[PDB]
Amino acid sequence: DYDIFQGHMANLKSTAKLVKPIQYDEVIEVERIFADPAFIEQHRQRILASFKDAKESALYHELTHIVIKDNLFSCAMNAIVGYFEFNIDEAELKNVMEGLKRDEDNTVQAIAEKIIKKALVFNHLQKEWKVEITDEVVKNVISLYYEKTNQSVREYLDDKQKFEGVRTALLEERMVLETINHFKFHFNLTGQ
Repeated sequence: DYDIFQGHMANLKSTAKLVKPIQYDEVIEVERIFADPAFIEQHRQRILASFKDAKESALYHELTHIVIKDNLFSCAMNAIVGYFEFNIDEAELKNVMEGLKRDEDNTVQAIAEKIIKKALVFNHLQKEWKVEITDEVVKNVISLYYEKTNQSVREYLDDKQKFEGVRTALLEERMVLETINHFKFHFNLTGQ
């Protein structure tokens, strides 16, 4: 399960209720230290599509990170979803299956279902942990992208829609890092 909700659509008709308090002391068991090829490749093509001339040393670095975060984020999320009651809006689910249907079927609905749950949970902890991406951060982020790259990002600086779009993405990578920062992990290499 690759649990890592913005690519398409950035309050939702779906609701998430916290049934029990979360146990940040219960250690999370991590099942694997690696990822499958299909996944490393899908991301490698993503890094080459934005940094055509990206070197090797670079890829390993970024890719290595993608694996740990993914293995850790997924396992922490699988515990966190256990403290919530979810009411997934009938139509909202079909709209998510769309942005995913454009990029066999029950799999897509399982996926759409996980995108939504994640959303609701992140909405929740943002409160608890008090997390925010300021305009400063966003602006610097776009700038650094124009330096290492060279394409037009001007469109992102001055256009409320696009600019606020980058804030969302940044906010997602931060909740992930934040979720991971709040748990002790145990790696199941031999036993549990």
